[PDB]
Amino acid sequence: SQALSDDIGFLLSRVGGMVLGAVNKALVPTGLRVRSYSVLVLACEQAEGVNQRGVAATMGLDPSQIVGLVDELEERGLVVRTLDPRNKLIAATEEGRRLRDDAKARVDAAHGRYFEGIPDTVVNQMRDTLQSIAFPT
Amino acid sequence: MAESQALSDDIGFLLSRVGGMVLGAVNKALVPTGLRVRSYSVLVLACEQAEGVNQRGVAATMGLDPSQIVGLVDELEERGLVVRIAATEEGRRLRDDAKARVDAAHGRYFEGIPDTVVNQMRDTLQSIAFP
Ligand SMILES: [Mg+2]
Repeated sequence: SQALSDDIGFLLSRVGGMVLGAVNKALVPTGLRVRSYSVLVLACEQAEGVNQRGVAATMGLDPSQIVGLVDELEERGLVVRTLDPRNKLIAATEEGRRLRDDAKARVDAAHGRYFEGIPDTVVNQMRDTLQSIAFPT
Repeated sequence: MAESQALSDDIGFLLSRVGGMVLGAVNKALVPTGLRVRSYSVLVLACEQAEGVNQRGVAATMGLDPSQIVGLVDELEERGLVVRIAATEEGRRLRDDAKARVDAAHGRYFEGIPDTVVNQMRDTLQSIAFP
């Protein structure tokens, strides 16, 4: 194919932009954005919290960026910086967990606008293929 | 993937993460070509129709604005890749070259994933991007 609309990179970037735009708009009341929300989600995954290097790896962020994101979340008392008995941990507070729960509802609703109508198995397969790329290991 | 709480299942996150990785790779691949993903895109749109392509339709299909298009087509016309918006013999030769490079880049990410699976993802992305 010679058409632009068949360019898989073009399509990923176009659809990604649309979805993230809708998610950022939906997130407004939470004070969060896709990036800060993502960090909160990572921090909420385990009770002990997430390792800062783990966040970097997962999200492709520089240390300085992560620091900034975490600073923002900590200022709002959604996250606290903890130590691992020498790994730097970011643990969600109860409030952070409540906000994460609220935000997820909004994010899911936003995804729904674009994915409802597509068979779950088809969406699921897309998720799986993207996973094999975003998390090769 | 259903009621999952993992970021690794968040489809929006995955799209942007993979999209960003591919875009980065494709830009590197286009370096020798002198194009970027955005200029390349405009060249592609021009080569689509054997003769011609509008301007205001580009902003819509790229999700950008006329200003950026002007600059983009100017970059191309300045090299004689397009004539103000049709491609030149040259453009068409560069477009085919760039294509091989873009395809090689995509391959680094998608090789190993069965073609039917990748082809299907293209289909579903298309349905979303262009209903
Ligand atoms: Mg999976």
